[PDB]
Amino acid sequence: AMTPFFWMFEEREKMFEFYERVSGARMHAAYVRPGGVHQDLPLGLMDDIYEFS
Amino acid sequence: VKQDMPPVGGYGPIDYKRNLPRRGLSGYSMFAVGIGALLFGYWSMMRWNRERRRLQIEDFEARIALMP
Repeated sequence: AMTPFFWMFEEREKMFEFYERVSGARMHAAYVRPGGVHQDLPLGLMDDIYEFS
Repeated sequence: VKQDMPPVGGYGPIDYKRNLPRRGLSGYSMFAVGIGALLFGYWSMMRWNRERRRLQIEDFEARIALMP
């Protein structure tokens, strides 16, 4: 089943772009301090998440 | 002033229904299509084989007349 792997990984490439815009890291974004989330989202992210949804 | 990211007056819906059209063609009709094309091929093949039998009889006449 070669191809749906790559379809859904293109969607996951959008999701790693979202992680990048949130923190900066591709995958291993720490970003969650004990004591709540640190350094909140830049203005212009929730509409992108709406589009992805 | 505050410049967070809330939804702008709320957001629209996103469906979660399994879209499968089950098309279809009412497969007994597909049997009718297949048997119809099958019988069409049989009738045309039948006609062409019998005319080639006629012309092969002409080739038999060629070898009969040419021989002595």
